[PDB]
Amino acid sequence: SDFVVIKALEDGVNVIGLTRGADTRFHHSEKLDKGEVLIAQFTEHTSAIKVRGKAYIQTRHGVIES
Amino acid sequence: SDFVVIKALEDGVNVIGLTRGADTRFHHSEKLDKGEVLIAQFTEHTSAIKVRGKAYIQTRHGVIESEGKKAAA
Amino acid sequence: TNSDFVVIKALEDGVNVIGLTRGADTRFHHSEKLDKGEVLIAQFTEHTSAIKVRGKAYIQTRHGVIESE
Amino acid sequence: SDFVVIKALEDGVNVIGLTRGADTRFHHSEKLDKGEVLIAQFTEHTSAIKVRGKAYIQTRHGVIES
Amino acid sequence: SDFVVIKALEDGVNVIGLTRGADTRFHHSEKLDKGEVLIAQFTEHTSAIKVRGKAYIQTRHGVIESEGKKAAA
Amino acid sequence: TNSDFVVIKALEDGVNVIGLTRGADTRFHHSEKLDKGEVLIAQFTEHTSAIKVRGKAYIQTRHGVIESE
Amino acid sequence: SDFVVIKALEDGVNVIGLTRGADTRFHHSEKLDKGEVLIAQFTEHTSAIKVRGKAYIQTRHGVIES
Amino acid sequence: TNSDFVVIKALEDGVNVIGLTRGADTRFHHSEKLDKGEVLIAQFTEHTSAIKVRGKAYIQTRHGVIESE
Amino acid sequence: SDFVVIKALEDGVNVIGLTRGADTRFHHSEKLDKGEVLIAQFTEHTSAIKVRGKAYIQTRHGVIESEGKKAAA
Amino acid sequence: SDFVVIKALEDGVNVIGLTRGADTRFHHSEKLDKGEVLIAQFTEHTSAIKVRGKAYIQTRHGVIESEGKKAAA
Amino acid sequence: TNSDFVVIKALEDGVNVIGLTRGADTRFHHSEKLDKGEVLIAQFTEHTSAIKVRGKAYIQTRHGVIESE
Amino acid sequence: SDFVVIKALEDGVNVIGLTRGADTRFHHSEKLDKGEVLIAQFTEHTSAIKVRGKAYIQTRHGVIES
Ligand SMILES: N[C@@H](Cc1c[nH]c2ccccc12)C(=O)O
Ligand SMILES: N[C@@H](Cc1c[nH]c2ccccc12)C(=O)O
Ligand SMILES: N[C@@H](Cc1c[nH]c2ccccc12)C(=O)O
Ligand SMILES: N[C@@H](Cc1c[nH]c2ccccc12)C(=O)O
Ligand SMILES: N[C@@H](Cc1c[nH]c2ccccc12)C(=O)O
Ligand SMILES: N[C@@H](Cc1c[nH]c2ccccc12)C(=O)O
Ligand SMILES: N[C@@H](Cc1c[nH]c2ccccc12)C(=O)O
Ligand SMILES: N[C@@H](Cc1c[nH]c2ccccc12)C(=O)O
Ligand SMILES: N[C@@H](Cc1c[nH]c2ccccc12)C(=O)O
Ligand SMILES: N[C@@H](Cc1c[nH]c2ccccc12)C(=O)O
Ligand SMILES: N[C@@H](Cc1c[nH]c2ccccc12)C(=O)O
Ligand SMILES: N[C@@H](Cc1c[nH]c2ccccc12)C(=O)O
Repeated sequence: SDFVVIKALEDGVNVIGLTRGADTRFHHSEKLDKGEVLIAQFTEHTSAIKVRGKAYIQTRHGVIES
Repeated sequence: SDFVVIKALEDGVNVIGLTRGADTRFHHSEKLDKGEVLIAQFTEHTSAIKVRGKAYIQTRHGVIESEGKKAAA
Repeated sequence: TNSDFVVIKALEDGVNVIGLTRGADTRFHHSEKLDKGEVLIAQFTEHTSAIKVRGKAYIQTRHGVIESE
Repeated sequence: SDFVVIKALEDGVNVIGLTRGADTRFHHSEKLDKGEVLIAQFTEHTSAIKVRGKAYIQTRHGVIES
Repeated sequence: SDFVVIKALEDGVNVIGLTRGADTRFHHSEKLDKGEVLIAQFTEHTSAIKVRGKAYIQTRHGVIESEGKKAAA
Repeated sequence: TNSDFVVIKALEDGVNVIGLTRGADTRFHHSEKLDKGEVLIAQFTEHTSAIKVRGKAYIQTRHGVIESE
Repeated sequence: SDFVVIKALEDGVNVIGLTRGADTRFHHSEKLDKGEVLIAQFTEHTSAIKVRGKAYIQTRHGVIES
Repeated sequence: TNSDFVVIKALEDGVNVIGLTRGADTRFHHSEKLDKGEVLIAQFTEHTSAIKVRGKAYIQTRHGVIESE
Repeated sequence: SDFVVIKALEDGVNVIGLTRGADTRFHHSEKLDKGEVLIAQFTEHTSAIKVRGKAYIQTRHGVIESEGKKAAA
Repeated sequence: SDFVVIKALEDGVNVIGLTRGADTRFHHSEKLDKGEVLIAQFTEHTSAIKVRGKAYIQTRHGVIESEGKKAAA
Repeated sequence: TNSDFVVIKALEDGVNVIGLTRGADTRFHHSEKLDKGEVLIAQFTEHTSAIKVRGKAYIQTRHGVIESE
Repeated sequence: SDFVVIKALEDGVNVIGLTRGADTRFHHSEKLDKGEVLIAQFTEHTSAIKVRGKAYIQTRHGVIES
């Protein structure tokens, strides 16, 4: 399955998983402090991922930094 | 399964999921504040995605950037 | 590549993106209005086998771009 | 499935679906006025598409404009 | 499933579908007037397609243009 | 790539495109006549496992071109 | 399935199908006269093809001419 | 491409590579400590659907490199 | 299913099919005279092919030409 | 099924297989002396591999060389 | 790519190409002798999971060439 | 399945197959003398291969020589 790479560029970045299915709510928020990296898949439970805070992000479509 | 990457370039960008099926309504609107990013898949429940507000958008087909670049890729 | 979609960015107000029914019959089942700079990323689906766009729009598909509309 | 992109370059372009199966007749004609775009799949019901009028057409094989 | 793109460059171009099976007959002839386009698939019923008349033709294998370009691609 | 086909353009009158039967036996089952500039796009099929072309023709297959015949 | 393209460069070229299975014998010989083309698949009945006479041959591996 | 993995090389002592549980709940199930120059090649699996790395590390995934950490 | 192309560059080139299974024997030797070509598949019965005699050989892995070119491809 | 190539550049390089499942322990450590090579797959039993010691490592994602090159590929 | 094979051209007399048995046990099951310029195109199979070549040979596999032996 | 190519660059190179499954032990060691080549698959019984001695090795990931 597809995955996303997120590197926090400041303290307190949040990577938030939104629930798969008819209903949509946040099911988990992972905090990242400056420099820390999360590599996260889309899954049975997660069909959208929201990133809050300054981050460098890689997906299959390329890079987004800031 | 395809996904879209959306970066908000203003506050209050709305990423709107429309229902898969005979009927089309929005089932969810996810708000993004400036600089926030949403990576959203098409799914059993969402077969079209509408973005309202200045956004930088990447899909498999390329990049669309409000008031900026539009490039096939 | 087991599902495809179209990207539509409105270049003026009042753009419409219209889904045509899959099957023996062909009728408009939904028209989605876009104002200037709004983006619709829409799949072909069990219910939609053709998409019509009216108004000035920038469109991306697997086949490339059609712009300045 | 394969799809075709058609942009009308004048008013009154017609995109016509021809029926799949042993019999061949037109089952639908979609009118396009100048500048309007139809993105149409091949389907269970449509195995050939005919375009009448001045159009810019994209398929997997490339572009045909005029 | 393969398809062919045919553009008529004169009136009365005939795109002829021949029957899939032990026997070969034409089951349909679709007439194109000049500048009209037919995008036709091979199918359960059509296993060969004959084009009579000046036409610009694209397939997976390339382009054939009456009195013009023939290019592999 | 789950089915293949051959493109044959006649460069003179009286070109023949001939299908040979699939199976233990091999016989001509159909000859299709092409006049100058006529095009045949023909698949390999349940019934046709070899194709013979006689006369001057431009031919395209997955393997490339054979022309000036 | 794979196929071979053979163009006869002189009269009397023979394209010969050899039988698939434990036994190997010629099951068919197609004669080609100068300029004629045979496009032949590997099949249930044919697992090797022999070309006799001057020919220009294309396969997935490239061209052999002479 | 029916399974993916991440390569993590520690650029300092005390790097941690942390697996997050697959499923409705998300919790750290294992933290693997790496000292300077140690390498972990770790798959996504039935039990691990997200990986967190803390500390200075060079990382390779299918999407490319993230370094100087 | 892979195949090999063999062109004989002398008379009496032997293309030898060896048996698929626990045991290895030649089950067939096809003789090629100079300039003849054999396009032979691996099959349920043939899991190795030996060529004896000057030959130009193409496979998926490249070209081997007796007293000439050897090239990966 | 992915595999990793590990070349030891000192004695006593340890290639450590960690267990596939809810629990993570090392089930095996294969020692390599300088210049020895291990080509190891991920498997039903091994879902992560740890390398301790100076090593030249190749995977699908590229090359990592202790005190040397790191290159995506 | 659902089956692979190796190409071996002997560059001297007495080259041997040796098949090693697939399964729990590993033993030579066949040695095929090649004289100078003879070519063997040999698959991996239900019975052969490793191939040993002794003597001077030019070899092609999916991974490239190994020559001047 | 994947395979490895090993060419011995000195006498007495050993190519060692390690067992697939929960247990890991050497199940076979093939000796190669200078210049000899082993082309070895990963299999039901072999999920890791160890090479001892000076060798030129090719895999899908490239070459390692020395
Ligand atoms: N338990 C979550 C873990 C996860 C994967 N990707 C995520 C993205 C954001 C938050 C959590 C996750 C799941 O399997 O779905
Ligand atoms: N619960 C929604 C989450 C979602 C995915 N993509 C979206 C796009 C827009 C809005 C919501 C979503 C679903 O699985 O479909
Ligand atoms: N309910 C519609 C939503 C949709 C998808 N693609 C569209 C294109 C145009 C209009 C509506 C749509 C469907 O699933 O088919
Ligand atoms: N109801 C038609 C819609 C359609 C798809 N492609 C077309 C091309 C032309 C006309 C109509 C169509 C169908 O599903 O087949
Ligand atoms: N009813 C025909 C339509 C068709 C498809 N391709 C064609 C080419 C030529 C003529 C007719 C056709 C069929 O499904 O086969
Ligand atoms: N009825 C023939 C039509 C055909 C396809 N390809 C051909 C090539 C040559 C002659 C006839 C054909 C068939 O289905 O097999
Ligand atoms: N009846 C033969 C036709 C054929 C295909 N390829 C050939 C090559 C040579 C001779 C005959 C053939 C078969 O289906 O196998
Ligand atoms: N009857 C043999 C024909 C054959 C195919 N490839 C070969 C190579 C060499 C000799 C014979 C063959 C078989 O099907 O296996
Ligand atoms: N009977 C052997 C033939 C063979 C194929 N590849 C080989 C390599 C070496 C020696 C023999 C072979 C087999 O099917 O396995
Ligand atoms: N037992 C864990 C091992 C593992 C794989 N990838 C990981 C990443 C981080 C931590 C542990 C792991 C699992 O199979 O899931
Ligand atoms: N009998 C062993 C043969 C083998 C394949 N690859 C190897 C690598 C090393 C040692 C032996 C082997 C097996 O099938 O697994
Ligand atoms: N018996 C182990 C062998 C193994 C494969 N890859 C490894 C990596 C490290 C240590 C051991 C291994 C297994 O099949 O999983």
